[PDB]
Amino acid sequence: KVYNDGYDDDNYDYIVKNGEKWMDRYEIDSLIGKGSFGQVVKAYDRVEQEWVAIKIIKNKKAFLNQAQIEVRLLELMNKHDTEMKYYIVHLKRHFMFRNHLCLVFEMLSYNLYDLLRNTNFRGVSLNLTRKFAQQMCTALLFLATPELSIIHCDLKPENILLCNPKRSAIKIVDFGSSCQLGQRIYQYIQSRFYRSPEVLLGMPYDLAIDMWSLGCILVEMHTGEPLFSGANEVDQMNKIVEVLGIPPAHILDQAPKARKFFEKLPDGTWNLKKTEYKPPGTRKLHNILGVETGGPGGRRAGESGHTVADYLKFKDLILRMLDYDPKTRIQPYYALQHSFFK
Ligand SMILES: COc1ccc2sc(NC(C)=O)nc2c1
Repeated sequence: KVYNDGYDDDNYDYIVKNGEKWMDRYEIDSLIGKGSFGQVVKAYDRVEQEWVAIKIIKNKKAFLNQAQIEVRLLELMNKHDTEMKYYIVHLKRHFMFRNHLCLVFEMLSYNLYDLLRNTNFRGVSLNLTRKFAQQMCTALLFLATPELSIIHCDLKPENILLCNPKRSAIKIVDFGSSCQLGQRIYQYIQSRFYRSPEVLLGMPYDLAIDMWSLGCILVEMHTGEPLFSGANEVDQMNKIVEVLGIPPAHILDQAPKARKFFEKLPDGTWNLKKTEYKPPGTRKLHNILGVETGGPGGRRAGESGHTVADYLKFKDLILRMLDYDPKTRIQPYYALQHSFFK
């Protein structure tokens, strides 16, 4: 009943013991994160004299080979980030400790899902949203550098962490799934709530899919609730449809998974398959955001920066972020030139 000389468990994770000293450098504190890759522990670095976060990868090749890709991309971003300006988490260093690859990241604070849960999923200010929304568009602008051309492939509130708990400066984490621009190798990508139409429809994808995810996330930050909370892909696409309407024909004519959601009638047009949902395009984001009704649930009425003009700019930007066509969907650079930010 032993595995890796008593260091590992049956799940191939490391057994995190509190106060364990590592390599005469790192003092382990407590397990904080957990997932497919392995575990993530909080620890104190003796040399740099600071709190760091050591992402402990599982002791098997599947997870180890995926982690060295995460490293390869983390380091390549840190080469171009230099003066840490573009809101990418800093991979300080990495090493092997008892057959576990460990990635040492700067200690961040609470993620954006933690903020939602602390507001009982009522959301945060449009003004705080703007800050995250700008910082995120800069990060996506950074990832769109031709040399990088990095797609995160998994953006959501829990992969966006604040640097300091008192400040709104953010950092994006987890590039374990990060797709660097290429050919269509993968299909079932992104988390479901934030999964683009081109991914759902089984079409090619590029860096535009992170922009879609950003749109969903930004709306989720202000309302407090996921914009498209589908139980499955068909429900997911239906929830997108009832807000944004039927995807254009020219997109669906190419979509290999179009018949999973839509019918091609003899007419040649596209309509929904049967199954609870309002007609296409009727649950308008204007009504969801509460533009003319004092914000989400009328809770922002009277607050500064939450006027109809402020809500119109925010709504307009989100609609561009949620463009069905990935080619006309707003790019990071143009998104930052939007009124909402000025
Ligand atoms: C909570 O502090 C951190 C800092 C960097 C990373 S990187 C990482 N990896 C994940 C969340 O999959 N988690 C953290 C957590």
